[PDB]
Amino acid sequence: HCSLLVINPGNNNDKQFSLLLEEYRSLFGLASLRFQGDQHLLDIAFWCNEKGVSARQQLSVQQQNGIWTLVQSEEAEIQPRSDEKRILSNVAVLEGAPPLSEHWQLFNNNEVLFNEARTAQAATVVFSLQQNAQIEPLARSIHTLRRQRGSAM
Amino acid sequence: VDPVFSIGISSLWDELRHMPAGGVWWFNVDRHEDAISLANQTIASQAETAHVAVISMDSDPAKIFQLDDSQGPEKIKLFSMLNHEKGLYYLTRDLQCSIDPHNYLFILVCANNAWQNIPAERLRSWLDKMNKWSRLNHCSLLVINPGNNNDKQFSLLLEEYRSLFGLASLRFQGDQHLLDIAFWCNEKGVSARQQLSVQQQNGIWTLVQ
Amino acid sequence: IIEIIVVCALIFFPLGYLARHSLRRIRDTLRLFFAKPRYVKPAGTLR
Amino acid sequence: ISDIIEIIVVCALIFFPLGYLARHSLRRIRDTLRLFFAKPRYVKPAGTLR
Repeated sequence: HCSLLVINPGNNNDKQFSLLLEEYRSLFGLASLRFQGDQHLLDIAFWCNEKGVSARQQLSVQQQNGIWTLVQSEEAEIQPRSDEKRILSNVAVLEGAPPLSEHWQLFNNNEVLFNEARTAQAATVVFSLQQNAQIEPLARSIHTLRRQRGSAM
Repeated sequence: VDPVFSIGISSLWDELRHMPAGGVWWFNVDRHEDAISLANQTIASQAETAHVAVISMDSDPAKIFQLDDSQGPEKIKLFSMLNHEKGLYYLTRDLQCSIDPHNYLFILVCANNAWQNIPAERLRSWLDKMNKWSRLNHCSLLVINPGNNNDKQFSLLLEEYRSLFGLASLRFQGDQHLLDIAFWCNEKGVSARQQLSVQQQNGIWTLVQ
Repeated sequence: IIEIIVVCALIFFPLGYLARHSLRRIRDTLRLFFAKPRYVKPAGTLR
Repeated sequence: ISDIIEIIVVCALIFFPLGYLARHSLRRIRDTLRLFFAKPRYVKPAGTLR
């Protein structure tokens, strides 16, 4: 129950890179970072975690004052869509009707729902609006969900 | 050194066709006729020197699985089992008794809704043991499951992406079929979440580009 | 006497170690010979 | 002669589990020896850089 982070500084590991590509069975994820003058191109051939498997993703990052920040192309594919059928809805949306399927999960308000949706990747999130006072906080929650959990949601 | 095999869909890319022996791949199909057609096309699409076996349920396998007279291996080792969970439980020992399983491909065509009664925990254990046995004996296992409402089972399979080496599904859409490749791990790389359309022309699965 | 007893001891020791190392091999060969297929019965090699 | 053969067979058998149990518990024996002392060599813990 331990995790290992292998950091390999190399310049001509093309044969080694092909070997590591073949070595899926011993590697959860193979990631490569390439310096290109001003920014770093992140090329993840494949990557796996508890949220699925992503394969053949190329991203751009830059080192600003020693920190690694992703470039504003933060709309890159959230490859795994495992909860494409899960419906996370406020309890008020269903006006007392029973949940239609096993895919419906109900929540009491639009703050527990936001907390659960911060972990989803392709689910349908249904908010309920009953007062004008909760438009700005709902707008902020929707903004955070859209800017962090990608376009598949 | 161990040969790699191919899936039975024509006009398909090698990235999603090749299965290097030593893992478990899983397939779902909407209808039983689709399952049998895919199994027959896989059998007819194998190299001559390859060693392939077929396990069937609730039928006599000598009458439902065919072979093309122009392509494929010279002979296949048909098998048969009871429509029961114990057959899948004993599959490894039963195959070891009658065959040396090193460098083999095993097609397992189950019955309609056969995998409906297997509990989730025992399915996880079965997948883990099959993966370990496949790595130990350098054999590949392809599972073709004709089913309807395996969404819970499909989520279970997705959670077990370590055990499996590839999960794909085939859905009926009237005139064409939709291929959903959840992931695939072969010699030429790893894929993730494609969607492709395949048709059935004269009993042959051909990809429509 | 005791000398030949110790000789046999040594022999059977790595002999029993090599036999244990081939546990998997022994198991497979025995399964091939006795051959108990309890549920999966080979219908027949089709042409 | 007969007694000699008998003792030979006895020794043979006893040393079969002697070499069968030695291999069976081999993995556990190495484990026990390690924590006793073995030799933590090569890689050396630098310190708890708090």
